[PDB]
Amino acid sequence: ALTPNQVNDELNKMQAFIRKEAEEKAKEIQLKADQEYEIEKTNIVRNETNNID
Amino acid sequence: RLNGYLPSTKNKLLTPEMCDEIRTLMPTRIQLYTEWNLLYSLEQHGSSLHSLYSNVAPDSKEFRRVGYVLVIKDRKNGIFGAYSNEAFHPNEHRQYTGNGECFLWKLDKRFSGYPYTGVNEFAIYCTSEFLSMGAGDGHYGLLCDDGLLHGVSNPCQTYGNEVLSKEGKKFSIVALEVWRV
Amino acid sequence: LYTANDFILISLPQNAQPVTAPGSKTDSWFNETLIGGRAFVSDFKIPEFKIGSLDTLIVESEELSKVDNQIGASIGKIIEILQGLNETSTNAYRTLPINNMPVPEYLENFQWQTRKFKLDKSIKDLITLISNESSQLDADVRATYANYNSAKTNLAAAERKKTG
Amino acid sequence: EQSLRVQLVRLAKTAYVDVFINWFHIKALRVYVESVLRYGLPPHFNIKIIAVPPKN
Repeated sequence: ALTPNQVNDELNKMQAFIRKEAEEKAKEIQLKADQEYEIEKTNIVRNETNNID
Repeated sequence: RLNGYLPSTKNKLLTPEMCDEIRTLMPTRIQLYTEWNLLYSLEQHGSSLHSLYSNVAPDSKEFRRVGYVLVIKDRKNGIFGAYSNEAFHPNEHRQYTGNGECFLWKLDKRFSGYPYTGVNEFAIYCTSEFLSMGAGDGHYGLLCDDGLLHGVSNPCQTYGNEVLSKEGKKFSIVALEVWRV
Repeated sequence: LYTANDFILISLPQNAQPVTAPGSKTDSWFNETLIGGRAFVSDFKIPEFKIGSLDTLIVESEELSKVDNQIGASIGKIIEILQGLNETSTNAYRTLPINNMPVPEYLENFQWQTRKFKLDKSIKDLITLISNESSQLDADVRATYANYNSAKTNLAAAERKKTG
Repeated sequence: EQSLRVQLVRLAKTAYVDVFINWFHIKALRVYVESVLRYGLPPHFNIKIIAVPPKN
């Protein structure tokens, strides 16, 4: 069991990469949600207020 | 136990009592050295957001432990603002650049505050079109236009703050000052 | 007699058992088979820091040792200034209660400061920023100490001009 | 000589707080990295502190 040790090390590493990128993506996209739908609501309420005026 | 200012012969500035009151709430090692600097203003630096960002150069080499204070007066003299530890400047959409120690406040002759909570880290954001504080469901906790004319404030999970502006949902700007410490 | 209060940081695997005392849990070794109960058992909570890269882990460890030496020397100078300038008693009370509570209770109840340091960052940027903050605090304290040295020398000169 | 003494007192105490915090943080990172190097894949380390006061 000489190669399995490094194989499992590379495992640990790649699971770490896929996880870390998954959570950073999740936060990225929830923050992007907040950003995008809030800016959209602001712009649409603005262009509705001007239209009603 | 005292603070100083550096304005230049303009109509409206900030009061020393207000700065003494606000000095209560911020990270230690910052309240100790007390010489506030007027980094930008609305009266004697125009009314352009780009001018604001250019004036506030993220020059943190001399002191990366520097507090940034934004004070804004709403339409009907309702003063409020927030405290930030990082200079404002447009960034890539990757992440909010902000330490989990900022806070908001509603000042008056009646101080209040809303320290950062660990629920999340939202809308500590900075871009060429707007500059808003904590947010979440519903619009941002604080917001200033590209043109510095209207603003929005609402409760958020990042701070659990109340509504700061006298005109809650949206309002207009009449004077803005920025301070560095 | 010097009533020292020092601390040793030890980490062991989950299946750590004493072969010298087989069948006895580690906790008991620290409770009854200890050196006599002089020490108190306390655990250190370590948040699951994300590993940057094992390839750079050796260089990371050596630079870690370097920065640890630097910060230790800086705190040594800090305590020297504190004791010498009558800021704290020389014989004892070298430490102070952080959060107005004793360091021995802090270390046992130690927790990672999530407010300032975020666990989402890699090892490299975290070590960079901690080294930067340590440098800034060291420079500020050294400058202030030099300023107070100048102040006391000014007072000494003022005394000298009075006499003679 | 009075004022600067008090200001130095205050800055020195806040430094002894924050620098010490960073010192323990650095040692925490040290123990974590050493355990990672010497041990295997999963973190299940029992990090304990034992204080031996008398000359031991």
